Amino acid sequence: RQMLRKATIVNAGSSDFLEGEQVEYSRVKIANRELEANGKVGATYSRDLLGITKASLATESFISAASFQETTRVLTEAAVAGKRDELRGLKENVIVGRLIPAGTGYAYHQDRMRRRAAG
Amino acid sequence: EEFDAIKIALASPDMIRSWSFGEVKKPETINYRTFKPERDGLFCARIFGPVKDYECLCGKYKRLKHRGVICEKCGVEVTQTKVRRERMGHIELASPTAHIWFLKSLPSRIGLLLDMPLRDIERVLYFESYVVIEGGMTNLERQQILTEEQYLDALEEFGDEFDAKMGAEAIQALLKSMDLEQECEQLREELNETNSETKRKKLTKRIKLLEAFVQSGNKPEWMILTVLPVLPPDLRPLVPLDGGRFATSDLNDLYRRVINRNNRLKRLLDLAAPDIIVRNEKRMLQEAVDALLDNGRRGRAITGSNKRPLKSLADMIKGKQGRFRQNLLGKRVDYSGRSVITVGPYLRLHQCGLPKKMALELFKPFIYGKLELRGLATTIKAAKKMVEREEAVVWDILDEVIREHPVLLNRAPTLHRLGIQAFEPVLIEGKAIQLHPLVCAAYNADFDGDQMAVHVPLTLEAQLEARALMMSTNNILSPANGEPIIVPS
Amino acid sequence: AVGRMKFNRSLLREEIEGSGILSKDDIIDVMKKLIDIRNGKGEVDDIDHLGNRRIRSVGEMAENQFRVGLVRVERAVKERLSLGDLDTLMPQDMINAKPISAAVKEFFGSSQLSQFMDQNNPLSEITHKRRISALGPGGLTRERAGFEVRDVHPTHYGRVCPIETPEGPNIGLINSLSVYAQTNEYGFLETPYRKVTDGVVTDEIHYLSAIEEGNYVIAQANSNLDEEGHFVEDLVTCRSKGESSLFSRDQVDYMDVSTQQVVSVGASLIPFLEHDDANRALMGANMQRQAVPTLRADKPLVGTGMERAVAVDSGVTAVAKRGGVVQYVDASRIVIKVNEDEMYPGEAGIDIYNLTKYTRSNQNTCINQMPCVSLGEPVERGDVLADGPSTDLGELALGQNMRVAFMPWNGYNFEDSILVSERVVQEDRFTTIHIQELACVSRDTKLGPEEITADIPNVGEAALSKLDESGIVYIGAEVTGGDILVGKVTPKGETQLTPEEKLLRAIFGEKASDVKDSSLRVPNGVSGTVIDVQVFTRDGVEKDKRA
Amino acid sequence: AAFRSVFPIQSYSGNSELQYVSYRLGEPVFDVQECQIRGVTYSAPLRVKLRLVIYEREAPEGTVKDIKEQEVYMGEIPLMTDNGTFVINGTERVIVSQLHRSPGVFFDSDKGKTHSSGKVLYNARIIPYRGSWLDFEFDPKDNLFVRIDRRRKLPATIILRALNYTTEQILDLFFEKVIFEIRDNKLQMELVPERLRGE
Amino acid sequence: AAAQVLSSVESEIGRTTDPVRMYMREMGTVELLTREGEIDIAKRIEDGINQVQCSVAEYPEAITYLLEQYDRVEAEEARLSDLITGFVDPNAENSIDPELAREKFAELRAQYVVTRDTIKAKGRSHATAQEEILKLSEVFKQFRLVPKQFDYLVNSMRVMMDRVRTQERLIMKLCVEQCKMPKKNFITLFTGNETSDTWFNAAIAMNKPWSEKLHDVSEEVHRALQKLQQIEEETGLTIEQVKDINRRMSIGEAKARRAKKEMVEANLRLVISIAKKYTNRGLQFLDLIQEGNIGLMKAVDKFEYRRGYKFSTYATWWIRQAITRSIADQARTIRIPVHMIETINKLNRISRQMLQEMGREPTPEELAERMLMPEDKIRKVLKIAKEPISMETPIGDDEDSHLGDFIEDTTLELPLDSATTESLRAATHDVLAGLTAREAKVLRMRFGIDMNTDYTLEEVGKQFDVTRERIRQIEAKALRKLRHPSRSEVLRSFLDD
Amino acid sequence: HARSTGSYSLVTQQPLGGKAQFGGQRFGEMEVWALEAYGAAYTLQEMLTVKSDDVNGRTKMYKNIVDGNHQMEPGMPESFNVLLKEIRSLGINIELEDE
DNA sequence: ACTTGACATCCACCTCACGTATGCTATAATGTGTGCAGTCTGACGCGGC
RNA sequence: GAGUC
Ligand SMILES: [Mg+2]
Ligand SMILES: [Zn+2]
Repeated sequence: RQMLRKATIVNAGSSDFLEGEQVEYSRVKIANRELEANGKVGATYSRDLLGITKASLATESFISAASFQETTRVLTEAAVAGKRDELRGLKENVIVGRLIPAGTGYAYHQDRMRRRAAG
Repeated sequence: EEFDAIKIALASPDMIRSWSFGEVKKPETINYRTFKPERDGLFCARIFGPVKDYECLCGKYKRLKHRGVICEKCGVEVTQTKVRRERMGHIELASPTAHIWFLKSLPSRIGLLLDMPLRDIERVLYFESYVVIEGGMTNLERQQILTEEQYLDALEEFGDEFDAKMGAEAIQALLKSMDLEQECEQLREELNETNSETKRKKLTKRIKLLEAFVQSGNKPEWMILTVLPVLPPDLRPLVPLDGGRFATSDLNDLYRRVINRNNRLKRLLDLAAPDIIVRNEKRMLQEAVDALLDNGRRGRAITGSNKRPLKSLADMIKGKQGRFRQNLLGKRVDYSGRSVITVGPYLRLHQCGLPKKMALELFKPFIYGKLELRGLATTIKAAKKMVEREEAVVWDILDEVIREHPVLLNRAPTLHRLGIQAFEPVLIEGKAIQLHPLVCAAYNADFDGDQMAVHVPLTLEAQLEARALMMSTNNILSPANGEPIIVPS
Repeated sequence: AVGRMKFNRSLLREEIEGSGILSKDDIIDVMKKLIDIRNGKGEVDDIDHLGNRRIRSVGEMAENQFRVGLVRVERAVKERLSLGDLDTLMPQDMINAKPISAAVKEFFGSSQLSQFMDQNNPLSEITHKRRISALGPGGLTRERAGFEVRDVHPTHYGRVCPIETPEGPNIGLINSLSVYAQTNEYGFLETPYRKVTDGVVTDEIHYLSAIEEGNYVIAQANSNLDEEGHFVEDLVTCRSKGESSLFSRDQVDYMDVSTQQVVSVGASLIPFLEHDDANRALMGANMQRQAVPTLRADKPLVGTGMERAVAVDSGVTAVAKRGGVVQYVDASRIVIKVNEDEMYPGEAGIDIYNLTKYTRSNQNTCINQMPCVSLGEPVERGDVLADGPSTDLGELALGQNMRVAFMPWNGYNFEDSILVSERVVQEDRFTTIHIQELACVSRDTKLGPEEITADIPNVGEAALSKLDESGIVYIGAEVTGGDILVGKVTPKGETQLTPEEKLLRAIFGEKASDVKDSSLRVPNGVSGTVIDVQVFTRDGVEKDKRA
Repeated sequence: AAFRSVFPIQSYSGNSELQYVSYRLGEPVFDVQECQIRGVTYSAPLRVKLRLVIYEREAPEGTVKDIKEQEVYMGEIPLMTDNGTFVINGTERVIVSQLHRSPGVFFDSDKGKTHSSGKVLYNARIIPYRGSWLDFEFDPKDNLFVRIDRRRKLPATIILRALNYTTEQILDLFFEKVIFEIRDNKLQMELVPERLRGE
Repeated sequence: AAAQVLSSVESEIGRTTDPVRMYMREMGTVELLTREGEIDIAKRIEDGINQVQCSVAEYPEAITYLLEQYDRVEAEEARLSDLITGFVDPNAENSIDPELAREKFAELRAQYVVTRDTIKAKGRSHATAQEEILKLSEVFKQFRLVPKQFDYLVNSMRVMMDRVRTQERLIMKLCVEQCKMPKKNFITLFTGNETSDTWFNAAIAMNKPWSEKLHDVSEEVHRALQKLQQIEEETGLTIEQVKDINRRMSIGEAKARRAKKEMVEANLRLVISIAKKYTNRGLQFLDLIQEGNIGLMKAVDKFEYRRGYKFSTYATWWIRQAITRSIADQARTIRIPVHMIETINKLNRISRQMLQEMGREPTPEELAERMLMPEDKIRKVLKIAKEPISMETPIGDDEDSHLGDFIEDTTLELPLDSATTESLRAATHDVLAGLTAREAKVLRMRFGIDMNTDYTLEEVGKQFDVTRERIRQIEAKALRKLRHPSRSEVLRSFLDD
Repeated sequence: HARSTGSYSLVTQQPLGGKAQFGGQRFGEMEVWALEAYGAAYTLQEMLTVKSDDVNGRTKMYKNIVDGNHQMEPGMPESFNVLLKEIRSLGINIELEDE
């Protein structure tokens, strides 16, 4: 399931899709449900396979990616894009000395999540 | 300071000016006799902060009574030394140098934005050939390479509208002038027609860079550096070995030679030197900056006084011995001990034999605390002296703290989650730790000199998680197979 | 000489020696042999052949590093030879020493092939001295090393013992020389063999190199010998050209001297090697190397006979130069009166052996010699006179022998855990001797002269009582963790105390001078007996009474 | 060995020369045990007899002008013990024997080794005691390249050009010439039978 | 036949990153014309300098300036040093005797007065007055000013040109960028009249309804002409001659700049050789040769062709000097001044002598004697000698430790230590409450206890009401109180700190 | 060997290495991973902060433990600040977003 | 309980001596001096050919 | 350098 994490779009909805752009499989399913129930332009997609290294390098978190390998290249990617890391995953929190979003920390972590919902 | 999210973007020279608290003009560190920092030097307290807590340079203003009092003579703020961990300095280079990472690291953002291969830019920067910035004259266009002989035979006839130059300065200029918006549109139309499939992939790549650049709000000219920020001094410290000898960071060497060359630059600018020596000096300028950032990525690696590589800033980050893998994903830890493993037949499943002297040290603080509650220790100083004198009542109370305190056992390798497990430790004299036979399989441990570590969950929550989630007794089934793991042999 | 010989033998030439520089014909002819092999006239030489690998001893290493000092000195020499005046200036004013001594200290001091001797035991020392490394300058790296080179090459037979190498990453890199094996002139390993003349096994010994070995047909040591003449069996068991099998008597060219010639020294000491898998065999040899001498030497009851030779060669014992009769025996000196037969008409016939007693080895081990013979006793040339620590009368005594029983105990012997008797403690067997070196260092700073005194802030007379005049431990003192050995004081800077500490100073009224306690203390956990103390005064400063 | 390799050391002008006679090992300045005690390296003095000879410029090569000679001190050379150990700043050290690939010629084949094709790649390696290294290998299409100081690959033939061989001498020494007589309109080769070998 | 070879070899340059190779190649273009090749350009230097000095002579403020500066120093009694040592320095083609100075200045003042009355008479430079003006210009030329004060004099002209250019640049931006008036028309009128405003309205007199709507900024436009016209008053130089002098003085200066470059180039090769003689793993190649370059610059500037001696000999010393002084300056992490440096030189060079003569290491005593100074300074210099060591030096025989992994920080106290700190303060305040009101407050402020500021005994006395010594006796009393073991049972555990 | 609290590392401010220095033992990636698999956040955070680079945190927690509290009170890894500043020095702007 | 008088101790602030910075040395010297150690593994992705 | 799997 982690290896099938990302997908490539053949055809836009109303969003920033377009030809050949690669985004997370979950975000694409998001568009699906919203659009189809309301109508709007659909997206044809192909499911993409990424082994290990690739999948790791494609994750949301550049802290995760930068922590893995290829520090040099990672930094240039991210710096250029102006990328913003919201600190969703494990390793991210780990390095900041924050409580994990799992186990013990899931109860308290959903607490913090609803604190971000309240403005 | 409680934060939600962190952003990373191309830095601007002017932002470096904001962080920076002063310009580091001299290569020197400190005075040999009076071990104070020199003037505008690398460890200058005027810029980076005072070395000693609440005490300025010349020693007029000591004491807590003074905060923020900025010494008239020396110009140092009187405050926490801690600031030297965080205040940055700055260096004005007179020659805008290119950023090596943006060039020599593949594929290279500069090259991709300019649609220019490596050698072209190289020969430009190194002053091997000239390049066309922009011509009102239709004769030549953007990104035209010319030799020394071609520049003169072409400048003879025309001029005026004709702009061409050499080096990082020229590339900076070409970066400011280029229209990102326009070029997006250009490439879109090319792609809309004949799309040689392979060529088309590259066309997509270039357009994505461009849009990413304009959405991020980063300006291309930032790839060329005018101001260099300087690291806080405590992070590149200079200290005396006990034997009288001194150790300093390699960054300080590179920094020093950076400053040296930059100062000679200023000198030779003032002199209006022949441009041959000028270019030569600017090449060295770039050498030192690029060696600073990433040494050896420029080809010729600077060596230390031995032959071994000088270790650059980038190297400190990236290596496995760099900060990520040595200091970030793993670290040195308090409240841990270790030694050889030996059998405990009488031990019940949730128990482990814990050598006296080890445990004694392990639980030092808890000891002190409960010593003061029962009044058995007048204060903490007396409690220390009590512990050192090793009285039998000490052990009685230690045992009481240790009661229902579960401690953690670890063996390398930590293959799966059961490489670490919690036990109720029970004190035994002797220097080896005793383990339950049943759990040997899980650790892949055996008695012929293997060494294991022990750690203390310190908080109430720690103790909780240890006894509940990590306890030997709670985890019998393998995370791997559905089967029992802790099994006789 | 080396390059030249092997080169000329690669292309099938005749001259053994040559000049250093490459003559042009050589180059052409090799390209010929390349083109040959591409067509199929000749075939390929192997990287790992023992004839294709050469060894560097001491002298050739020395040679090379000496040549380097010479090179730098040559720049200097030829330089100063032309400027100055030719007549009045002499050779002695010309000549520099710095770079010579520099080159030497680099070789000896900096080299990774130069290491701390392994002195755990005689075995470790003796073995370690004949270990052979594939690494170093002009030699193989970790990543540069695949399977081929680390694995077992057939040519290692009787030359390197196959089963003595560190476990882990260095495995395959470092190996022990086999027993009887030695280096020829060229730095190739040779092994001795017995000549077999038409079926009859002679007494004549011939050393062959790897190259020479590839040619001839040799019987194993285990083949049965017919009454110092021929062979037992009409069809006999041998090897040749790197493979093994059956041959008749008449075809028999050569033969092994002894079985032990395939084995290294450490491995030779393990007795029933025949019944031990090599996995554990290997481990066994390494274990021997990590063993420690107890005080008591108990002779190994189950040995290979090799224990006598091991002892003798280690050279940690005293051997008799001349033999004769023992005049004086001390646990410190052994003096021996020589046989009139052997005695030189030059000097007197009196041989002296001052024994070394109780010094510190590198690993914190003890070095203790015990005299073996008694007073007025007869000895001959090469008799064992005093033993090193792990040695009995003549023999290697790594340790001690005990009554062991194979069986389970109430889970005390689980996974190779050991149950031992209190009797071991009671009998003081396996009680290790350790000699650790502790140090104290007095310098001077900007903060003022550090010095050695008995005076220390806030300590009891407990510590004061165990110290001499100068702040020194007494000889024979029994000391534990936390105890102060040698007193040292260091000048402190400004004492800027928190306001609280300021008032308190005033209150109890002990001002305490601007000094820091720098004294050398016994590390905790360890404790024992100060046996001897040495001091090194400076040349400049005046001596202490202790001094 | 080292001495004769460099010596005798002749000056620029060709009139003054330095000659080597012979060497002497002194008795060790510091004994075994003592060096152990003070943290000294155990060593003997080396002293060598050297002679300065000066020719005249003007007289042809008349060594009749000036002859100066003496025994100079060239430093302390670390000595070996009776045990076969060495005294290095007050601690006992041992120099280990070192195996390497011996100088000479290595005829190496890459069986498979590289390629989808699985083509046979032959390489002879030139290993000196002292100096840079030489590699000759076969290109995939059987063309002969050199790696000089393993820098990169270029054509072997060029080297012989540097050694002043014309293309004609090259092919002479390598390949075997065949005499092709043209008489009238008939073309006749001087053929040896074992060249038809499977033709 | 030079640059076209650079091109063929640079074509082969497979991205040749080595700056070593690049520099050697480029300087390889420039050959060294020898013999009098150098002195060709030496001639041109002197001529350029003299021509701009003719400009200085022609400019009136030069003489006014000279006399004014002399008069400042001279007015303070009679100082020989300071500003008098900066100026004067007249070459003979010394400790300055006032006798010769008073004499040498005389004839210039004579000529000053004599050059006045003739100018005014009929014309500024009518025939005869042009002959006498030439005579005065030959008098000034006999002097050669010291470069320092000479630079300040050229800055009295150059800076004037910059004000001229700046003021015109302001006018041109305001007129051309805001309004729009042909610079072509500008030429004729600006040259023709200069002094009168006739041009302004003559231009507007050619109609062109754009010259009509100028009323709104008229008050600003011709008033800005004020600053330009004002510079004329201030200097009193006529526009025609201003032009001639600016351009031709620019001529003299440019001759020298374009020249020096030639000299530098032809001797680049000399720098290289000199540097590489001391390119001993002391600094580094590029560093040294750059410093060597600096030395060559010195040589070119101070060298006179008049000396009649070889260039190489003199320059050698300048470049060598640059190199030597520069290692001393930079190189080492701890900068070391010069006299210290040379003492070190002595050290190591005599080390070799003494090591060989005596047999072994040179002990401080014998060394002390042989170098002619006291033992004290020997040991001092000995330890100061050592350079900084690498922080990331691999002390791990296996890359286990970069020596940073040894480092312990005495600055940060232990949590154990912190425990000391906190408990002690707490205990102090607890017994503080046991003290009597005013007594407690006394001690509290005396020692800045719980009060950042510790007032000294007299300042405590100020706040209280005079008395100093009474507080010393309260001090003894408070001490007595706290010595009570019943109270200090808590204080007693810290008896061992 | 065993350590409660002792000498710390200069730059990163973690405990030094080995019995040699009276050092704290290194907790590696794999070992961390162990805690990760269980849900155990607090032990993790202990290892991350009060036991390593947070000076304020470790000191405060020591004395709270001695005051019979056993309360955690987390802080901020000093290694993290180290990290930040090195990124700034290499010329990249990275800043902590306010909520 | 508080001030005076006398002297004694200590911290500040200005002075004197050494430390620091720079300039000159004029036979002639001029593209040549460093420097070597990297290496071959090994399957791989990517870019370029 | 040596221990562990
Ligand atoms: Mg085991
Ligand atoms: Zn100050």
